[PDB]
Amino acid sequence: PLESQYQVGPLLGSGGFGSVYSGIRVSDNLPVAIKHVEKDRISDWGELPNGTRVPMEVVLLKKVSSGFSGVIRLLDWFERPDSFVLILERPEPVQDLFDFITERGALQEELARSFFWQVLEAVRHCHNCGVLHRDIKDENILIDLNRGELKLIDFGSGALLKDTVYTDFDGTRVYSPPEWIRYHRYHGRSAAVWSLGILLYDMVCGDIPFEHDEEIIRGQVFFRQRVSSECQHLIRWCLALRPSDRPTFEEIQNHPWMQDVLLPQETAEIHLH
Ligand SMILES: CC(C)Oc1cccc(/C=C2\SC(=O)NC2=O)c1N1CCC[C@@H](N)C1
Repeated sequence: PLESQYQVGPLLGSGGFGSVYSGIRVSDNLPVAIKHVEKDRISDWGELPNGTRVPMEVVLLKKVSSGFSGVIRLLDWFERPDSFVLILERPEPVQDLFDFITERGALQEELARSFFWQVLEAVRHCHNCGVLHRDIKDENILIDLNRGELKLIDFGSGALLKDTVYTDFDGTRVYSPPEWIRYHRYHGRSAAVWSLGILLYDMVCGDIPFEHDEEIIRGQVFFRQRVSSECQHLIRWCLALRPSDRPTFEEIQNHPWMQDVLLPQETAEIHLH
């Protein structure tokens, strides 16, 4: 069963997402993460191509599953009487972006550009697979320290991507857009761009731009750190109050600040050495 196949290690973290343990797949010693999600805390349920009733998180993970290293890979899953157990990949050595920024402070723009570009490629992969993450933030990004490769994780607040309005949200409030705060309505892509603006500001300033609902609604962006004019322009564009004024993923990737990105290996050599 699950217990024989995996050697359970220390608790890595717990919160809204459930409880996550470090682990090792007994067969080939592969490092894994073991995520426990309780059934009574699962609001969104879905169906696999075979028809089994599983949490939406499992449906979304299977849709994004591929060799592309920018998004976490679900290795296996198990149903228990009161919970679901997810076996996910675990890079080693690794650090999440929240811990990285906490430890190092505001990131050099060259590093932020490499990290932000990789997040953009990971989000485009989710969207191409028909998945909306809905919780893009530093805590949901892993840094593979040896490779300089980032991984988007935690599809627990996600949904199938649609072109109609979303009226439900259970991601991070401080990353949520002003249309959600004011109207309890948002469209997938433009809400994702807002959260990307919050994330980019967080990378280059070392903290998020808004704390309160009033601040999000006003959308006045103040730079507390020295940030280049092109980077400030890109951030302010992603953080446009009107969702239709926000750039598309293509416009973000074609922005002058996004040019000449380092390769992940060059990023590891210069900044993660
Ligand atoms: C030890 C490294 C830094 O952390 C991890 C490595 C591999 C997986 C996970 C977690 C995953 S994967 C997924 O889809 N959902 C998850 O909850 C993980 N987390 C531990 C709890 C805190 C979190 N921010 C990072």
